[PDB]
Amino acid sequence: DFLTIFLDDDESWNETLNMSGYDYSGNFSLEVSVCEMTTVVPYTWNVGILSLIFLINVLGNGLVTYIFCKHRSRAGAIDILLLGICLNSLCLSISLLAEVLMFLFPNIISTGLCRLEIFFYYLYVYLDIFSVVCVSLVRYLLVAYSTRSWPKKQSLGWVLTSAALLIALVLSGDACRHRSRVVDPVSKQAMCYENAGNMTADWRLHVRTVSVTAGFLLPLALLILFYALTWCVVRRTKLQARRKVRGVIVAVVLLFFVFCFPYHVLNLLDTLLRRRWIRDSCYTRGLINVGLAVTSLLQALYSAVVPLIYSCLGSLFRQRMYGLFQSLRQSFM
Amino acid sequence: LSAEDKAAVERSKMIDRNLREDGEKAAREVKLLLLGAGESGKSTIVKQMKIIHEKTTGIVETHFTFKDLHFKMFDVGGQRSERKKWIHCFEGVTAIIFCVALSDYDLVLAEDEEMNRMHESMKLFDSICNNKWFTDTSIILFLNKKDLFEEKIKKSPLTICYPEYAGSNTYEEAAAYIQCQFEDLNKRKDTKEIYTHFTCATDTKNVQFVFDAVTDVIIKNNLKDCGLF
Amino acid sequence: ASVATELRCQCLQTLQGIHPKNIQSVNVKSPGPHCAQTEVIATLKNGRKACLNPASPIVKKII
Amino acid sequence: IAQARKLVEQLKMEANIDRIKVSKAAADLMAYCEAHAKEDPLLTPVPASENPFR
Amino acid sequence: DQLRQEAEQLKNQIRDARKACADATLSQITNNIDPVGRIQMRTRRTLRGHLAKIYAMHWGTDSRLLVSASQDGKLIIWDSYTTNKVHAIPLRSSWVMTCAYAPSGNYVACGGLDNICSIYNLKTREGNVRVSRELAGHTGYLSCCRFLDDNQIVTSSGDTTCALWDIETGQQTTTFTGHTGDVMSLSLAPDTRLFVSGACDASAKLWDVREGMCRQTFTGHESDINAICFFPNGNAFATGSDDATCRLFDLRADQELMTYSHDNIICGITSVSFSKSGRLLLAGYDDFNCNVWDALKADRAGVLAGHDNRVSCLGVTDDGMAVATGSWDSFLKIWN
Repeated sequence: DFLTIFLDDDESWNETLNMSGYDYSGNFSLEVSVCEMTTVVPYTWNVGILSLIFLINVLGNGLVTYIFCKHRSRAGAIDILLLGICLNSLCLSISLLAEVLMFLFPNIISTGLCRLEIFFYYLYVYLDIFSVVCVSLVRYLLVAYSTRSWPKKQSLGWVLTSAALLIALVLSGDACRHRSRVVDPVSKQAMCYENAGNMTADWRLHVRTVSVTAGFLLPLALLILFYALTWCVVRRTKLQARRKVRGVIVAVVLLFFVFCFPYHVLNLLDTLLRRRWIRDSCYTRGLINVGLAVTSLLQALYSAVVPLIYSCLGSLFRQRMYGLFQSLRQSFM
Repeated sequence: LSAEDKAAVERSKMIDRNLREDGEKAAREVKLLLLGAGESGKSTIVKQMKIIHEKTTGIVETHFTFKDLHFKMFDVGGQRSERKKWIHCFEGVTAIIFCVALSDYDLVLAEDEEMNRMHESMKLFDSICNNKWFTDTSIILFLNKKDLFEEKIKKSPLTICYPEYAGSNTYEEAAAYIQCQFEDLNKRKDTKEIYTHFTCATDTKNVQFVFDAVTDVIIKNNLKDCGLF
Repeated sequence: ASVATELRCQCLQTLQGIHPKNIQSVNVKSPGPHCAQTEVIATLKNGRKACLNPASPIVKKII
Repeated sequence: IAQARKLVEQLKMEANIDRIKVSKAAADLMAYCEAHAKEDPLLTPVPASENPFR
Repeated sequence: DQLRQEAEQLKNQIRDARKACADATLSQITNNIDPVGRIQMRTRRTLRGHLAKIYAMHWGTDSRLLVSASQDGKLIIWDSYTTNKVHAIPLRSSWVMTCAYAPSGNYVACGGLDNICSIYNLKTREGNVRVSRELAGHTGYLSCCRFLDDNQIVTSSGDTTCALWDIETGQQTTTFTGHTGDVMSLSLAPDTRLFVSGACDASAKLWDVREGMCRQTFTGHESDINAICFFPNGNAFATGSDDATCRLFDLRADQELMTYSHDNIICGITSVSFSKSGRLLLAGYDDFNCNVWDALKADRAGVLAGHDNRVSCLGVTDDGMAVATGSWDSFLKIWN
């Protein structure tokens, strides 16, 4: 693929330069151009942190689904949605697999394995983002049309979780359709990377644009709208728990924003670098390089604990878990 | 997987779906429990609600509809047995419609051992409000007979009841004092709400108040079910 | 997963002034997903490495 | 105060009863609990095959 | 006048002829016999379909058929060998606290805060359950009702009186009076010629169906008696109260025999039943559990946890195969 021949300044310069003089400019010094040996995150740290992230995710999802399984009789649409979010450990397991195996077995690198590793990761990231908007919509419907009975139906929960899964699957399938196996050109080691051929630079803005507009901004706007309506309805009542439901709405929206914004800002901050809008330097690329890994790990961490902190904010779930702890301490000890 | 056992599972599913359909129809009704003293105005409240829909003692149900909402109101006055043995039956009622007659701060009970009727009503209110079965149930307090109150609030001073009182023998600052005295008996003031209203013989302003309170109660129940919180 | 891995072009700036006999060594890479255009890395002297002009009419002309 | 007279008559009717010793009663209880021990599928568990609710 | 002084003297006479008769104690005897060990039971079936707290339950005369009443206006008749709902009957008043199954297979009784005992015909000529009778005459809530036959039924209510009815004519054939508090529980002798009633004044009375006069009065509890059951022999009975303790009384000795109580239990007893042989005593509790006691030694031989609100009704089959427990969560569990 790449080749070169040392000129050696011999009788034949390997390019016929002795017979050509041309001209030379004045004395020039420094002006470093070639960039190499840039500080990047070690590949072992990513898998190491993701392993314990997966452990936390599976522990929380199991704890939530056990309590759902106990009190299955009196369950509403929101419980169904929260259980639907729990199909994430099964999506993260298939992504940690084919990557741990791929890390211990360098030869099992394949184009069909990179896409399987990235599709499940995208699905795991995107499922809860769209399953939370449905929770907000149900919460609005259960406060607006409070005297009716259809907002409390479980079929609504099943339909909404099916729609959320459909949207997440479509987004992941669109975003994963160009991963492939690429040989690195400074170390000649195979890896997974986007390979669109000649135009494998516009198929890095399309994925990023779809991720930011249809994965961050639209869910944020829908969440804000469906919670502002709920507050504007519940503000006019005389309930004592009026300042207790503001600290849940604000907490949920702020947590989503805080944990999902840095990854998207440190993608524009890199697209600008690729398009020559920020002065390029060796130190610049190397701050973004670790920032991308840190922010992606942050997003995965947030997506791993959505059901646990969504259920712990409620009082019924806290009562159930307190009773479970009492039963666990009374026996087994 | 038999022949005679097939018309024993389809029948069970018939019954199960009929029960499911009947169980969600009874969840759209508002069930209220009426309580009051020996004579506070419960009968006049029942008359005011204008029942529309639909030895032998005990429960006296009363069904009515206001702005597409069915209320069933259970009055327990014919049950003179012990209260602790059946008061836990009404553990899931929407609200309580405790009634107190304002013009009772001068008289005494017919049992004739000289206690104030208002004090006895307060004792019953604080014995019902602070109960194990009713820890989140909202209370709708009616203070009837405000027309008769502005007959005895002039000649008779309040000092007969609540001797510590800061004067001002008029209608205002005396009905508010009674309202505050009744609402001070709440031991869960940060979780449980009390909706007070002076009713007298007002017309179509009592069922509206009950509707306005049960709307908030239903919204609170839905909030608790949702996960908000 | 591996979503922080990026491959970028090595040469920050293109410098002219091709000096005969002031070149210790040369090296030529190839186009690919990492960088679209070809980039040449040459050690003028000692360990310092500079990039010649990617312009074909002069550099690739002799290549 | 006829209620007191009724209570007195009831107490007399109760007091006119005959009583047997506690030892004999305990012996009878033991005899009944022993003579029927094998036929109790709780005191003496029965196999699931026998159990309709297997 | 002073005839009340004649009382508390005949009471002293009874107490005098209640101590010389106590030669030994049931605890002293039954020392040589080995303990039953550890009774481990498994919940074979779970019946669901109610939408509110379950307040009563009765077993079919042979087996396999069970009736349950809940505070949602539904009386449900299940077949227990499967989880099939044989019948569902809607009630006119949703505040019911008792139910019964006739010892013939075709009748059902219900009652509650409406002071009416409703008798339903199960197997009619058209297949739809119809209210066969509505017995009225009580001035308090109905607490218990038991079928003496297909034509007679004994009811106990909060009026502080019991009544022996006549279903065909719907009139009180006999009235049993003497209790000073609400009659909370009632049990029938195996021969249907005597029955015991446990009331809210911490007392129990042994009546006589044919005559209609009280014969013996048993005291010893501290709080209200909520449940009562008869020994299979028919010469003893057991009661449960709010003192978080059960007790065993003897008809012939006219005395208390043993007290089934233990620490870490303060809740109170709602139900009580006996095993077929009469060696186990099952008792439901307000602490969400159900305990099995060795009746001959008063050692807790097992626990039947698995409910989460309360245990209000509890019954044992005629053959003794299974034990049915209802809870305040619309759940019945059948243990074996």
